[PDB]
Amino acid sequence: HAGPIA
Amino acid sequence: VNPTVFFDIAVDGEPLGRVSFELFADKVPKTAENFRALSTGEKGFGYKGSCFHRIIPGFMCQGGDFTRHNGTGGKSIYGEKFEDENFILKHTGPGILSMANAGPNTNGSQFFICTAKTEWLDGKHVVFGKVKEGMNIVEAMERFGSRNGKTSKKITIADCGQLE
Repeated sequence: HAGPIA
Repeated sequence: VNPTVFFDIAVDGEPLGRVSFELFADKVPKTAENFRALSTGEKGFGYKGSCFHRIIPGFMCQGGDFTRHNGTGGKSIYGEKFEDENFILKHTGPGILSMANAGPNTNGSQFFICTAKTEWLDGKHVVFGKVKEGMNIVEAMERFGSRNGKTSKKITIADCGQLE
């Protein structure tokens, strides 16, 4: 579920 | 004194170029060390062979998922995940290497290379490094990641390691 949004 | 590691990028098996990074150990050690330690693959697991499952043009390139390769897995050298060492360094522009977490204190092995200035991630993601050489290599990886992020072609970390 790891990750950055725009 | 600051560690230099690198990624040999391949687009569908065919090599593209090398991209080196500078790990800011002088500010964020545990985060810095974990990426160096995982870039060399000294524990028995790491970046060699893993791909960039998520590339969003003008934003960033996300990889580091050597277990589930779909943005779910990957782990640190400290076991599962780890704490948010600090938030001193900011996403000042393209080349910035930062940790791709799932909320606070959830740093594992996933990271992203910024392909533009992303200040809205400041305070939410631990910046720990920056592309030293080969920023034109990440620029090319670009056309191979869609709006939603799904790559058109498989961008893979053919070879990686520590140079200094």
